[PDB]
Amino acid sequence: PITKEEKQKVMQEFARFPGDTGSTEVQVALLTLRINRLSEHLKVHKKDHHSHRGLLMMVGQRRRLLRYLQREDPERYRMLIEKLGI
RNA sequence: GGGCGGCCUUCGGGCUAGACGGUGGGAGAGGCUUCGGCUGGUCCACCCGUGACGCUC
Ligand SMILES: [K+]
Ligand SMILES: [Mg+2]
Ligand SMILES: [Mg+2]
Ligand SMILES: [Mg+2]
Ligand SMILES: [Mg+2]
Ligand SMILES: [Mg+2]
Ligand SMILES: [Mg+2]
Ligand SMILES: [Mg+2]
Ligand SMILES: [Mg+2]
Ligand SMILES: [Mg+2]
Ligand code: NA
Ligand code: NA
Repeated sequence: PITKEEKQKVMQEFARFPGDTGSTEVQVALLTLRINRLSEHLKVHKKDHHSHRGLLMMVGQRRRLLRYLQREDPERYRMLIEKLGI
């Protein structure tokens, strides 16, 4: 579920400025937030499988944004890859 | 890795129409499950955010 007391909390942390909600960093962060939030899920329910499909999709998406931000803005890439760790 | 890709530009750099994110909706014979839930995807809107971040073996 996550909720604002989570999804907004992350954004308010990775935002590049007071209203940022879609800046690659924010996009990656909250992307890494539900990736875990579901890695954990899959454990309790090892028979789900179907949900793993997205685990894979989310993971790919996260790596494609990161690669993008690694070309256009190296500095910011190391920054972001921290507070989360790649 | 490969192949093919938006607009403008005096090539320095701009920009949003794509994609993604935020928010708010919808449809559903998804899946797992102490049956109490946990969860994947999917389609819309806006005229919010990033700014081609894409599509393809
Ligand atoms: K499915
Ligand atoms: Mg696809
Ligand atoms: Mg440029
Ligand atoms: Mg999506
Ligand atoms: Mg709803
Ligand atoms: Mg049900
Ligand atoms: Mg759900
Ligand atoms: Mg917009
Ligand atoms: Mg730029
Ligand atoms: Mg291009
Ligand atoms: Na223009
Ligand atoms: Na193409």
